[PDB]
Amino acid sequence: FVSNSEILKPFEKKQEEEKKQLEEIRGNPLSIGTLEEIIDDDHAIVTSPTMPDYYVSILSFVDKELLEPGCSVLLHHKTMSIVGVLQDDADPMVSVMKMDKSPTESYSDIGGLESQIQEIKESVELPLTHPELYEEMGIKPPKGVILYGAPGTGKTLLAKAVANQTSATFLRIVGSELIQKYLGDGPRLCRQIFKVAGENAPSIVFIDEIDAIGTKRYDSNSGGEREIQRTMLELLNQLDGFDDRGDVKVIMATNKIETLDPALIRPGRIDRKILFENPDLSTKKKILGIHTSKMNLSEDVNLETLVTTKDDLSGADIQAMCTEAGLLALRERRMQVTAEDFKQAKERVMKNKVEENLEGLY
Amino acid sequence: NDKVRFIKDELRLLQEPGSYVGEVIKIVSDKKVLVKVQPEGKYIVDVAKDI
Repeated sequence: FVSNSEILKPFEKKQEEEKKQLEEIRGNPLSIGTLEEIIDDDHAIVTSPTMPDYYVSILSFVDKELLEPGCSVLLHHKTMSIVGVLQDDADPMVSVMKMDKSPTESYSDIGGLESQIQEIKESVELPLTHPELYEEMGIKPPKGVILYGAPGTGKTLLAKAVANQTSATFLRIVGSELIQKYLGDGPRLCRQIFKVAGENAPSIVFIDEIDAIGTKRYDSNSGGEREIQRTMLELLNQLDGFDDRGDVKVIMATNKIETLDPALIRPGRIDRKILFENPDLSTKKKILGIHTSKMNLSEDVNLETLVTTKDDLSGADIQAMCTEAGLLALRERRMQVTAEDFKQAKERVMKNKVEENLEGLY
Repeated sequence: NDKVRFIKDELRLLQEPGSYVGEVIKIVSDKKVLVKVQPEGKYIVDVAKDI
């Protein structure tokens, strides 16, 4: 009664009076611009997309700590005054492309790497989710891990399941998008990726399939020989040009890290080397059982037979035989897939592309 | 009488300066909308009371 009349009543009345004063500031004569520089005199020069020049003062609700060069502030049409700081107009429009919040992945499909899975967890999942581990002991957690191995081992799926446990934004980078040839432009795009990761501080940085130009391998976007120097050394200048104790963790992954520049490896940031291998026959039943959980199997079909037949195959090859055997019975409109479809699937998918060494016995 | 009144009512509409063209970008709770004009730049304007 007494407190509610002296608090709630003047609060709702003051908020309505502040909006009335915005008619001379945020009212219809309103425009925007691009901030250039700020001076200690409470004045700045801002250029709108129509390329004018406006030198005015700074209004309320905003300080100079939030005003940075290159951003977009808010202007006025008549008085031309700077209102306040705002985010990127229309936004960069980067929401989910290489980045997301909580991807859906488990440890069953990546099974078989458990020997090397405990290495990435303790160096990434443990320090990020449990920061008290390295703080109480005073040790420095690994600031990055390198990924090397044959494809099909779930290289992307390895860090995908870790991102769901950390409950943080998981960044990715395509190797071919940084080397795009417009004019130069190679190092310019690299800075914009790490700049966004510094504002919100997701504390997760990952790169999938590092390629650049080893030799050629491109047509539309080439870059020449000068692109190799300005690209591969730009990723080095991120860790070498800045010292970040506990936040940015850079993780690099590709098919072959040997041909890469030893300077690009940046020793001392990545203290862990993880090797990828194909899963053994013991872990194939976990992946096969998931895809066949919704599949109708006949009485003569045994799961232990398909696992024994598989020799030197990736994780995608387990679901490939289930897809091929499922389409054979789908064309004939059968409920339970016959054992003949499973036999023809495991034999065909085994040898398709390269049947023979083409020369000698090797 | 209806033809002359119609032509007279349409006369003040042509004498009106008219309006620009733009596209809505984003909206807020302040009733201020960002409209991107093709020839001009982006302008944050207040919505009408009818909408």
